[PDB]
Formats: sequence, C-alpha cells, structure tokens
Amino acid sequence: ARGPKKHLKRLAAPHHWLLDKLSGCYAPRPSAGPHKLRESLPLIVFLRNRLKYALNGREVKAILMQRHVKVDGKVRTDTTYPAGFMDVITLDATNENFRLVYDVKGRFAVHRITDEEASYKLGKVKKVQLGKKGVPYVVTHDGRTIRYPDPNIKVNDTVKIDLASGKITDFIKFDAGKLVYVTGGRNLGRIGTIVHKERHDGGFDLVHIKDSLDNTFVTRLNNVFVIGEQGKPYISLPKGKGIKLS
Amino acid sequence: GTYRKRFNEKARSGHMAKLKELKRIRNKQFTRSKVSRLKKKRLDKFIEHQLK
Amino acid sequence: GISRDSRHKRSATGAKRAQFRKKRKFELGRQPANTKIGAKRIHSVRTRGGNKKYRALRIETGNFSWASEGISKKTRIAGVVYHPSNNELVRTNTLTKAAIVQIDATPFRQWFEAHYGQTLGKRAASAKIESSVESQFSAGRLYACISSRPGQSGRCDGYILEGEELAFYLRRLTAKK
Amino acid sequence: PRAPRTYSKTYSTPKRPYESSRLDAELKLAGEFGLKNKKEIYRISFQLSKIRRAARDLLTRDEKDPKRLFEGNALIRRLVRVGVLSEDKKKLDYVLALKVEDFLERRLQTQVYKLGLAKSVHHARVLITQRHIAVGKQIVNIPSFMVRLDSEKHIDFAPTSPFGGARPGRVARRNAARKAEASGE
RNA sequence: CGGUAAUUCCAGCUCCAAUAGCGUAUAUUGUUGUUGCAGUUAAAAAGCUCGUAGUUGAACUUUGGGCCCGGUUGGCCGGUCGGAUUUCCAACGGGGCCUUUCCUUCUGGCUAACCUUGAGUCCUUGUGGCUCUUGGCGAACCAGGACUUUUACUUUGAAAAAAUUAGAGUGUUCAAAGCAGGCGUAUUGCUCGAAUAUAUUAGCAUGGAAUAAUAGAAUAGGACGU
RNA sequence: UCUGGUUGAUCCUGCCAGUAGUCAUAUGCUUGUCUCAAAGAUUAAGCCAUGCAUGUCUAAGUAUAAGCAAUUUAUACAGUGAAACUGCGAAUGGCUCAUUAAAUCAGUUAUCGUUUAUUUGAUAGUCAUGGUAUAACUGUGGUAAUUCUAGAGCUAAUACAUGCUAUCUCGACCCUUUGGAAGAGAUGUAUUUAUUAGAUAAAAAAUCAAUGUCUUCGGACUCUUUGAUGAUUCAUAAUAACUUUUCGAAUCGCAUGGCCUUGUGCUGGCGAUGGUUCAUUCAAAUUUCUGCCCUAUCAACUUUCGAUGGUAGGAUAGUGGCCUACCAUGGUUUCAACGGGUAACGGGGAAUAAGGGUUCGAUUCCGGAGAGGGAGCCUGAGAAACGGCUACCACAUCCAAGGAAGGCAGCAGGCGCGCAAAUUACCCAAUCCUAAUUCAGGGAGGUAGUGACAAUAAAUAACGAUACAGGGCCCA
Repeated sequence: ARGPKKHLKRLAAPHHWLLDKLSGCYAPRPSAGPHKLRESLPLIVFLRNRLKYALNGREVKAILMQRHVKVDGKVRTDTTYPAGFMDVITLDATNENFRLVYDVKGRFAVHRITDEEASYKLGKVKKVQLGKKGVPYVVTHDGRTIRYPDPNIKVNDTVKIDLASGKITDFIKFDAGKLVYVTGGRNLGRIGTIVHKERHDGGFDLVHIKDSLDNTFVTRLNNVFVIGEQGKPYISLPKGKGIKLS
Repeated sequence: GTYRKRFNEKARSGHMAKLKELKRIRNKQFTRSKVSRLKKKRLDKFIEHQLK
Repeated sequence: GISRDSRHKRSATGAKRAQFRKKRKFELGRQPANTKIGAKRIHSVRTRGGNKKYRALRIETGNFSWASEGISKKTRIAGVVYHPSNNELVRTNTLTKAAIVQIDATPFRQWFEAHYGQTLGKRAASAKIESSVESQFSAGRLYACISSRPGQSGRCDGYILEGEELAFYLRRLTAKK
Repeated sequence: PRAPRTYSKTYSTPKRPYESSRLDAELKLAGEFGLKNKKEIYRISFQLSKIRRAARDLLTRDEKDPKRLFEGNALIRRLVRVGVLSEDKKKLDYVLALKVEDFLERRLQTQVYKLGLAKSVHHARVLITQRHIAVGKQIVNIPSFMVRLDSEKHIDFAPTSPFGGARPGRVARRNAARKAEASGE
C-alpha cells in the first residue's frame, strides 16, 4: 500500500474479539486513540456484540448523536473508538458503569460498576520524564499524561487516578508480593501475586507470579500490571477472580 | 525466466534493453537459421573440395 | 532524479544485483547546494512530512563564535582558504561544512577593545591572547571553520580557529602553498 | 473475498470395489433395513471407521491420562446419548465392539418399524416421506434420524397428518366429494 | 415374399454394476534405499604405492558411604450418611546434611534460619506439639563493584495471527453445516457458552551434568598472603 | 504392495499375465428436488466498443442565484439552497503475480540512526478589529472538435497578505495577626551555532586566584539540589549571538445572564474551528540472527565505471560509498563463491503414507510487486500514483487536416480460430469505509441470474385381496 489502510478484514481481527466469520467480510477498523490496535475494542462491537442494545450502525450512530455514553466522563461520538483494558463506561439512561477488564477466557470482560468505583480509574505509569522548563511528568499505560507527580513513583507503577479531576489519587509501587494482573500473553487475566522478577540488563525481564492456588508462572513486565496488595485490590473483581481451572 | 521469449517484444522493448545490460554485466565474468548453418558448413566443404 | 539505494550496488559476494522493484519516492536524492559567496540567496524545500529545509545558494556574511570568549558576531566572509576534501572547492570558494576560511576581524577586535580597554596588535591575564591570533587581528582577517550545513540549514555558523587546529591547518596551508 | 464455509464428503468408497461377501452384506442389510444406497452404507461405515479409529487411539494412550479420560468420557456419553452403547457396556472394548447393525437399528425407519407403526420398513420409509409422524414435537421426513432414547419414546403420528391428527387427504376428500355428488344426483 | 394403417406380433427377450449421477480418453501403482538397495556370475570396485580437505578416531580424572527428612503409589485398611485421610511396610523417584567435597568475594542491607536462648506448655509413661526474643546464619537476593571455561546435547516456560487440523458442547427437523443458545412470573426476565490441543529450524529464559570436545601452572612470565 | 501361469510334486532366480489410484486434464450421456458453494490460466502481464466504478456540509468556513418559500420580529443578515470559492479525501478498496533464487517471505530483532496529517492526553500573560483580491455571476468572443478557452466588469472568506491590543521572588519597617509593607532583582517561544551544567568511592589539611551568609571584620563555613537508562554530549537547566524570523486566535454557531459609575460602560455560559511543544495512536522507513530449487561437461570471482576498508563533505527524514573527494587493497569461495536454468509471487496451508517422507500451494488471511512497457515529475502527512502529470517506443482514435486525445493484471461486456461457457441485472436494506459530516456515496460489498467446481439430505409408490398351476429353488 502507498499509505495506511482504512480497511479491516473479518479474519484480520484479533481472536479475542469473538466475532463471527459469516456476518461480515469486514471488521470495523478501530480509530486511533489511547490504546494500541490489538488490545482495544470498538464501541459498536462492544454494544452490539456484547450489550446487544443496538443491531446496526445507523442505530449506534444515532445513539452517539444522542450523546449518551461518557468514557471517563468524556463522551465520544466515534463508532470505532479504541476502548481498551481497564476502562470506565458510563450509562446515563440505564444508570450503570462498566469496567472493561480482561477475561479469564483471555477475552475482554464488562464489569458492572458503581458510581464510586467509576469516579476513579487505574493506570500503569509507563514512563516518567522531565519536560521543558524542567517540569516532571508521567505517561501512563492508557496514555494519560500527568504533570508533577509524587517523586517516589517510577515507571511501570500502578496509580489510582480520580477521573473527575483527572488527578493522581494515589499510587502503588512495584514490589514482590504485590497483587498483579497479567494483561497480555498466554496466561493473561490470571490474577496473581508476584513471586519475583528475573532481571536482564537490556533484556526482556521475566517475572515469576504465584496465585491463590499456589500456582506459579512467568510472564514479561509488559504483561505485568500490579493491582494492589495481598487481599487488597483497589477495584472490584469479577467472578472467578482471574483463576484458570480445568 | 530471466531471458524469456515474451509475447510482445515491441512492448517489452526497453525491458529488453535493460535485460541486455544485465546479461552483458553478469557475463562480463565469462567474456572479459540451422538450415543456413548447414548450408554454410557444406559450403565450406564444397569450397575445400574444390581447393583439393 | 537521484536516489541513494543499495540494491543497485554490488553484493558482498561481488555479485551484481537484479532490480527488485521500481524506485520509490521516499529514497530520493536532492541536488547539493553548492553554496558560494554572493548576495543573500536562500531557497526552501518541503521535505518529508512537510518539514521545511533551507538551501543556501549565495550568501555574503555569516555568524562566528569565539569559543574562548564564548561570544559570537556576524562577520563577513572573505573566501575559502582550505578544504580537507577538495582544493577545487577551495578554488571555487564553495561554502559547506568543515571548511577553513578567512573572515572579518574588526567587530571581534572592537569587542575586545571595548571589553578589555586594550587594543590588538602593536584583567591582563585574561587579556593575554595567542600570538597568531594577534597576527590575524593585525592583518584584519580571521581564520575560521565552517561547521554548519547551509546546504541543509541555510546556516553559515562557524567558529574561530584555536591553537592546536590552527597550528595543524597552518602546517597544512604552509605545505599546500 | 469471504470466509470459506467448511464442508465435507460424508463417506468414502471401499478398498476393493467388487467383493462377493461385502456385496451380500450390503444386499442383506439393504433389504433388511429398507435401504437404497451403497453411498449410505459408505456414510455409516465411514462413521464407524472414524469412531473406532479414535477409540483405538485412546486405547493406545495411557490409562489415567486426563486427555484419555476426557475423550473416553465424551465419546462414551455421546454413544449412550444416542443410544448405541449400552449402560453396562460403558468401556472402550465395547466401544470397539459397536457395529453398523446397531447404528442401523438406531436409525429412525428401523425404530418406527420396531414400533409397528408400519407393516414394513419400506412402508415406514413411505410414511416418513409422507411426513405423518413427528418426533417429540418436530415433524421429520428423514428416515435416518439416529434418534435418542427420549425421542424414541417420543415417536408419535403427526397432528397435521390425517392418520394421527388433521382432516383426511385429497384422495379421501375428493372421493367423498364425488360420492356425495353421485348420491345427490 | 406380400404389405406401411400394414402389423399387436424374442407383448416391447434374459442377466451383472452403479445411480441423480455415470462413462470415456491422456498422464502417475522396499524400483534411490537416514530409516531401508546392490557390487562371484543377468549392470556395477580403484595396475601398484603415497597423498590436501573432509569423515571417523585406545583408555583414565569426585567416586563411594552414611544420616535425616518428607512426598508417590500397592495393599491391611473405610471414620462417612459416593471418599476424607491416620498407623504400617515393599518399591518409585526427591530434598537437606556429614563423610578431605567453592559453596565468587567483600561492600551494607533483608538477615534465610536455628550452631541461637528466655520462659511455659494443649495431650496416649513423650525428641510424638509450638507463641513471642536480649551476642548471633553471608550468601535471603537486594544494589555496589570486580571476575568467573565455552559449548554440543536434553528437561521446562514464554512465543510461533486467524482460518485450516484434531477436539468439548449444542436435535441447523437430520446432516453437511453453524456457534449458537437455554431457561421466567411468555402480564414487560433468568442463565450458559462461544472450550482444549498441536504447531518442528533459529532466538530468549530455565534445570540437568551422562555423553563429546574445549582450556589450563614448564624458559613458571604461575597461584594464593600478614 | 501384491494375485495367476513351467513340475508327479516342492523352492528360489526368472518371464508373462493381471492390479491401483490421482478437488490431474479433457470428453460424453443424463439431470427433478433442499441447503450450501464456486465461477484462472495461449509460458497472450496479448488487445479492447460501450457503460459504470470518488467526491463530501453541519446551528456553526465563504450566499443579494435578478433561486424558491412568503412571511411575520427582523432595513445588513437570519429558512432552504444551484453554482462557485474554502476544507478534507481521492496514496484505501478491487485486479494480477509480469518481475524477482538470501532478493522477498517467515520467525527473531533493534533503531541511544528516522518522520508522522490524523486520534488521544497535556501544553502558551512576556483594535470598538488594515488591505489585496478573484471565482461563482453580468457582458463581448474564438474553433471542426475535447471536463478548451480569451478579453472585460463585479464580490467574498477560518482565502491571500498584514496587523498592536502584570507577575513573582526576596524583603528593612511596623504587630503580632486574618498580617501588610518602603526598597532590590527578574520575567515567551521557534531555528541555527559555540560554551557551561546535568554529581555522587571512603577521611581530614596547605596553597594561591575569586571574595558570599553572618561579619561576634578575627574569620567559621555551620544545612548544602539534580532524573533515568545496561550505557549516553540523554531528559532537563545556563550563557553569547543568529534568522530573506515561526507561533503566541483580527475566526464561528447557540443562547443570553450578572452588574453597576444608566454608559447603548463593565463582566458572564454552552460548543465550534484553528494553534506551539511534548506524549500517545496509527504508521512508515531503516536494522540483526536463521532458513531458499537445480546446475562443477559451471573454480575461481568483484574492483577504469565503488569492488573492500578509512577521512572529509554532500544528500537524506535520518545511519550508511548512498554519492563525491582524498586515502589504504581489499572482499567471497570446494562448508561451492560466481554465473546459468527455473510455464520460482513467499508463507500459513492442501494431498498422500503407518512412519520416514513426497508433491503442490495464481487463488477468501498476511507480506511484497505491478497496473502496454522505458525514463521523470507536481500536489499532498502519505504516490515515483498510473479510473495524476512530462517525454520515448508500441500501437491506436476523431475530423473541416489544422489539431485533438490514449492506458479494464477494477465492475459487467468484447476481440485475439473459422469452433463459441457468468449477468453490459438490482440495491447500498446489511458489514464496513469516505467526507463539512447521522442524512452524501460506495461494480468494496450484498441481492438474485447463469455448463451436474466441490458438498448435505432424499423421490419415482405403499398396501391388501382375488383368480390362475405344480411347479419353483441349490450346488456339481
């Protein structure tokens, strides 16, 4: 191609999206936004294929013009808005909230969420830097750019952010024996507490994690996402608690 | 199919010129009509027989 | 036009490469700005993205830095004295990066006279300068090095030549005369 | 472009195309179960070949291996859910022992002939294509249904059929029409 | 032989094969040989002697013993209104010590853990049982430095798009298919799914230490050291 | 991979017979149903009539259509809205694999060597508002002709080109609180260049040069900030200048509040566009390891003309002989270099066997390539674009002879034989996509049509009674 493409095949979609082969040749190519391409979800696939409330693009389009849903308080009117993991979805006329969070089945997962939990949101600080005029700041995993954070925080760090001000509620460091979500990889969604971290200078650092059934596995730090302390999640968790069984 | 007999050589003319360049440069390493040929050979033979 | 591909060159096995595809737009090559001395002549080009880039064609003056003083003045350029790649560029007085030229000395000497209350030629510990720099001041022409790309930046921003490189390049000029 | 809809040939030809023993096997089973087609025989035998093949694969697999346990359980439960494998015969040797005659019995035309709702197996296939018997609540005109146990208990005439239900057919009503016409004449 | 509106006359002969599919024509069946060919004679071994690569190449180097611990099975076992797990020995690998057995060093930290000790002890005569801590476990890996044989091999993990393959479940009426669906107070609603496997060369991490090398301290230019 | 045949019989060597398939390629006959599904091949990537496949507008960019609707609040305007200017797209989609044998492709890298229109998240105190236009339109014209135009007259922009409009710090005093205070200092970016900082391994002294809080005028130096990477001249900060000098809103829509010195003075909501920098997202561009079919009756190969390495420049978005100079003589190869053959687009996958294997893979996804072929380019974030442009060659078209236009390996449809195989159908109702933006449009796509691609299920009759005879059947 002599540039980017506007087109997305049916089979070209990520497998976790659970979209059939037969009701289309095309998947809706998601627009650019916070998250990256394969670990997102368009809102129309969210609504029609999970919430089932609309069945057509004209329907969901009319809804977006009806200005209902606010993602983190902000409405989008984009159909293919790239909604990713750990997201707050606010439903006014139905009076609900939804945390978008990975499935034990490796898929995504809606979560029925109250207003107090929707008031804030979580974020993996991925890069702390020093900006122009010597201003210190961070960029999270969801692309939130926050000036002037607490100096004790470093990269990859879990931060509770109030959405209502878009401000740093509090933070959680990266220690062993912290409750961690795994975002990507084969074992994603399997919530566990970190055993430790095999570190490599310049290399992909591996992480050993043990979960409640005393089961240990190893993923990469990119998949690693700390939630909270032991028995202390800052969020409400869905059924199964991220536990793989037979 | 490098030196291929195409269907339309008047169309692949400049194609033919650059392919000629390729063949020349590649076999620079090495260098550094049959009825007409048979009539040529037998011509040499008849000429030489007359010399004899 | 010009490109800068590699699939045209010989292989590492000394093998000749067949052409892989048609020449692409993004691997193009543009014409070098053989910047010479003249009235201010600058063009611009929308490089990739939309990013502007300024070629210099003829440019009279330039800006030059005294590093030991940490100052800089806009002086005029006399002519190209030495070039480590091309004495043809020396002859033609072409202005590119890494060139050895002569420029004005009067504004820097006026700056010195003002800052120090002492002339050049004919705070004294700070005012002691190199003897060859005194010589270039008495002559009125200063040896300097173009270290800018007016072919890319449109900028002719250089520095005065200092002790070791001045000695080296004066050996070079002495051997080349 | 699209997605290729997956499909299959449901059968396979035998190795030797001509053998007297298998020919008489086929004739006996065909006139036995009211059948009509070598290709149908190839379908059912292909099913048996596949199933007992995978069964032998499980036999070669090691005991108490969870894959073996899982697959044996699934195969056995599907067999007994159809009604082929019996309750007492819930082991892999009996799965190896299962047979095309059992499958031909578990076929529906055989089963309704056992139920005696037709004088013949062929007569049963006739009634099948007349659509006069529904299974459970669903009407089926396919004699090769391979029913389950609940469903063979649930065999009954169709409530739209003139036999087990609605008004008599066109022949009866037109003969009654001509008879009323002749008697009124 | 006569006949063509004239004749009802193998009525209009019999049998085999497949079937809503079937025939035909052309070309391709341990005879390439790692598995797994041959070299007396139907085809195939160097005129002699040496000889580059390559391939392939005697044996040997920490073994052995003992302790302690606990799993994982076989049975005697069954407590329970279909399995919980106690005693026992048989084996099956496993872990920690000691047997002359680097087990990188120190920096300080986090001490990992009883060579520690200060008291009491639930309970079958109790080395059959554990709460807190006054000199302490250098390796518990932290971060700081500075070096240490390298492999091959093999074990494990992460990876290797989907589709396709295998495969779970699901009366599309069956079935090919497809991933749906199922269940209220059909008067206004509850739930399950949409599994799982494979995927080999290289790469990364990882255990192993048999095999096969590799290198060492001889002009000691060697090692540790107050 | 086997089965049969010599002898009275037996065994091997043998010969002969028989034997098998293969969405392989044609061909013939037949053909109702239901569902599903396809629809290439002259080594012609040969050639095409036609027609069609890209434009888009909201309250909100520019409206006096002498457009319409009248009409009811609108004497600037207000509704709708042709055209036109402006914006964006038109660098995807679809078709084909000509070419290409470490090339792509695949896995595995990495860019601390690159740019990024757009998304998203942050991000800027440093005139009651100039001008130029020109389309559309009016009016005069050319010709054989084209989505050709010329002259002239208007008029606009988010056009074009301009352009101006206090804050901290210390802090003597005073008074103790709710402090408020004379005085001293300082105050955007953008680009470029040169310099400085950007630290950390464990004690304390002497020296000079410079002189900072308090000077308890002798001097003590008493607290002394700095991020990260494995690593960095990095992030970031300071200095001195530089620029044919960038930005720091002369924009717009909905409504209209609070004030009050009653000025038509002051303040005030919603959202819409734009804008610098950074980050994101989507990218792309480079880059590592590992892997190709045959060919030695192919063994040497590359280096003028770059082949190998160096130094400097250029060019680039950047690294780089990429190129140029000036330098060194390299580099590969029997572990097969090189060059040649490849009806050779790469892979996932497909077939087959019990395995080992073997053979395909244009062909629903991905990657790359191309759009008669040579050469080259504009715009734009994105093209070496081809339903864009320039020249060549090849044809090939119209005509008033003058000039004019050309690219179906897109959708139907056609030639290439004299012998022949999908519909020049309908719809954007779905899935998507594009735009000013719900509304426009889409041969992408769907709908149905069309030779037994391939595949699923199954019908051509059930059932009885009656009469007619002793005959019927099996093997050898």
